[PDB]
Amino acid sequence: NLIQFKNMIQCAGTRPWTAYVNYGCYCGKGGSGTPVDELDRCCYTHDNCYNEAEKIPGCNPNIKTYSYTCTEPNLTCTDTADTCARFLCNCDRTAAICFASAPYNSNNVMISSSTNCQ
Ligand SMILES: [Ca+2]
Repeated sequence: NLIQFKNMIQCAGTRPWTAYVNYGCYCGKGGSGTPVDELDRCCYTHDNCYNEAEKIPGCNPNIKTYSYTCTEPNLTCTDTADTCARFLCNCDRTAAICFASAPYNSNNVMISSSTNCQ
């Protein structure tokens, strides 16, 4: 669930989802080339993760609503029976934590056309 993902972001970190709407080569719609930094790699993994999520029967990363708890700055995925929800919550929680731990080089903000994003 895209809504849950952005709420899962401010739980683990300080930067809201808007800080990431367009950063590096992979944060934001689609993605190409090689990640530029640690954060961009966070996004790179998240995408490959959603791509994986689609290989799960009746599993759509945008709409699927999972279960999780936030004891700031702690995230916990409670699902264990529902694979999609489990796997999907996993993708988001990983990304959210990754984002908060990674640095934010405002320089790599909006370089989608630079030679770096092959
Ligand atoms: Ca992306």
